[PDB]
Amino acid sequence: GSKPFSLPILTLSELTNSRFPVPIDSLFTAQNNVLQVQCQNGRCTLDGELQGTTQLLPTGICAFRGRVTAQINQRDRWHMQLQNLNGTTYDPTDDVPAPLGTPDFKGVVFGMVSQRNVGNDAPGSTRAQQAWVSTYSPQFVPKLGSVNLRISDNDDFQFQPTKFTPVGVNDDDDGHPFRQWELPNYSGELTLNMNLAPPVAPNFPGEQLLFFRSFVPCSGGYNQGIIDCLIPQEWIQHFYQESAPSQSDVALIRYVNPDTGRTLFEAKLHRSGYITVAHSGDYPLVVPANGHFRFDSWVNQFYSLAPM
Amino acid sequence: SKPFSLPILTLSELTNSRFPVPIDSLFTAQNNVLQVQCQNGRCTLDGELQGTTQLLPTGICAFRGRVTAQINQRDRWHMQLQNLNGTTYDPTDDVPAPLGTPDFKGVVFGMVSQRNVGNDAPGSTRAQQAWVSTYSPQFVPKLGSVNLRISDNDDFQFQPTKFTPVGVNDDDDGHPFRQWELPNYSGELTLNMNLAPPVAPNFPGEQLLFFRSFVPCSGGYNQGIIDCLIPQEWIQHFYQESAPSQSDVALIRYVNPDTGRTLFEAKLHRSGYITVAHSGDYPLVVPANGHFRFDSWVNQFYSLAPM
Ligand SMILES: C[C@@H]1O[C@@H](O[C@H]2[C@H](O[C@H]3[C@H](O)[C@@H](O)[C@@H](O)O[C@@H]3CO)O[C@H](CO)[C@H](O)[C@@H]2O)[C@@H](O)[C@H](O)[C@@H]1O
Ligand SMILES: C[C@@H]1O[C@@H](O[C@H]2[C@H](O[C@H]3[C@H](O)[C@@H](O)[C@@H](O)O[C@@H]3CO)O[C@H](CO)[C@H](O)[C@@H]2O)[C@@H](O)[C@H](O)[C@@H]1O
Ligand SMILES: [Mg+2]
Ligand SMILES: [Mg+2]
Repeated sequence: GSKPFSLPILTLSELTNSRFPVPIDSLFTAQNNVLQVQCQNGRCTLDGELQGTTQLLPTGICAFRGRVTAQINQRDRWHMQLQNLNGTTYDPTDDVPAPLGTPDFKGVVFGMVSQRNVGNDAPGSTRAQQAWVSTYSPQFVPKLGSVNLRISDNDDFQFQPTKFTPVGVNDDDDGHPFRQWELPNYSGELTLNMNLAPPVAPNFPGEQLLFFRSFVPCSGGYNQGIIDCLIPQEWIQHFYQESAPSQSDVALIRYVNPDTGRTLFEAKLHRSGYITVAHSGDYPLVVPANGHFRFDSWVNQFYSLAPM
Repeated sequence: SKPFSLPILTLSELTNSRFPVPIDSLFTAQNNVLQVQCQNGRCTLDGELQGTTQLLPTGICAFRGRVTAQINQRDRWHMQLQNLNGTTYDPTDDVPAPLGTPDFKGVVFGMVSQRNVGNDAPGSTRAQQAWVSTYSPQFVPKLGSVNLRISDNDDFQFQPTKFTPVGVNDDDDGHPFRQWELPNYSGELTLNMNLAPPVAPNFPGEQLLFFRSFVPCSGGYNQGIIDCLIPQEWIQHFYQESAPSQSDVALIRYVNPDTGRTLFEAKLHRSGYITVAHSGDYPLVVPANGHFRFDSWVNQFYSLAPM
């Protein structure tokens, strides 16, 4: 007596990237990486179990919340003691890789910091300015409970409640490139990451991962700002609500044009929350603007996809 | 007849539908001459988006387009708008403004970013702080443009541009942040059109209930209050479900799932707003795990248990 699995009905431009808080721009299938994809945001099983650092709000993706408690004489100057994004106390002993929403790539996230005072020192006073968070930094230790910020104006920043709002990403300007498939060290140098969402890869000859791709903002230079996610944030939100039991390891899904009713191509949606297609080569898909996936049926690892 | 329902989400799992931040608390407001007519966060219970409302949380108070000119005014940089998905904006559309446009008087602060296309350094990028004043005579998003204030006027080109909002404030010249005052979407001496209607209680003893956020501010002591009628996730849910409304009012209950108890009840009106039976301004204090559940369809004259 199983509750039926389903996708939300949403066009690409009605979808949010689950790894950075921006809309999806396109679909892309990639040749198989030598190192397996293991992103930690945008991870959710088909029966609604969020994994990695994944939380439900787009506005939480690559955001931080906490208090600035110290400064050190380094480029990553301002020490931010983290809270959970909802303001509750962060417990480093929880079975998560890092606070939910933490970035899951190597590079620099740029955005703004904002503060609003509490307690006895001018409570209610506010300030905001540009900031950068480097996930290469030895002070990037979100799992332990803190990250350090680079800001624009070191003289207008207090030891007060602080929020970081991301806007874009970039390479660092000194030989530390933006690498979307390289995890940061959430507990810093010499410490292994733990409680990770598993790596994903095709397990079928002739198959490739299919990604929902965004071109996110950059703050200088020529980087394309590519961030690929496995399933969009709205699918994660939907699966969490529905909690429909998975009847096999593989759901067959069809990309449909609802006006004509025709299936354009089919894909496998795997239990742990990722898509494969039968294709060989890097390939940006060209599909109609009104197109969207629908669930067709439960299949299995024997099923051979029609060539994309 | 598909049964109506709410998504099951706690307050910290909800996004404000009028600014891209989480909900912080519930608040009920004293009825007064304050007319509520927000244009973001407007959706009927059977899933019809209204006003400037669109589905993407990251589109709320965002702009997308091209910077095409500058003028010798504070609102210096002329941004021709696209729809948030990059398609051509049509000013003849039956909307108040491009979907996502801010629906309040004030200054929105955030960042602008550019990525060049065409013959001039294609692929080159830049980003910096920017402000959009919705008081500005150049704030004419319905006509297809807004003008930006930026921090560094020497590093900004005539190129594709995105504005990402971060927070709000009063202007520094005294023009206040007024969340219930609509901008003039076509500028001076024009009338707003295609508006989602004003919202108010219609039954004695009832008050609107808001989902409230305290959003970032960029100086001073503004509390950053933005109240919405229903959160973005409810709008997204109603859009997907399209469940027929069986009457003018859906009775809903705020429940503590841990204990099973109903904390209070409220009326969810078919045009997408909530009333409760209370008198006076009141920030609700309720447990963190609480959430609304649909109870039943009732009429306009159904009497709520006082809260
Ligand atoms: C591509 C630009 O990126 C940002 O400026 C970066 C800057 O660029 C300069 C180029 O190096 C130079 O060849 C010439 O084209 O002018 C550019 C801007 O003055 O390089 C510095 C380090 O050398 C920084 O990395 C800057 O971020 C952006 O501000 C510009 O508008 C360009 O898009
Ligand atoms: C509350 C501060 O807001 C920002 O600073 C503002 C600076 O505020 C001044 C007050 O106006 C003043 O009467 C008293 O409080 O001192 C403050 C600074 O001394 O005032 C200027 C006016 O020229 C600007 O409005 C600033 O925004 C923020 O930068 C500070 O950190 C405080 O939170
Ligand atoms: Mg489906
Ligand atoms: Mg319900």
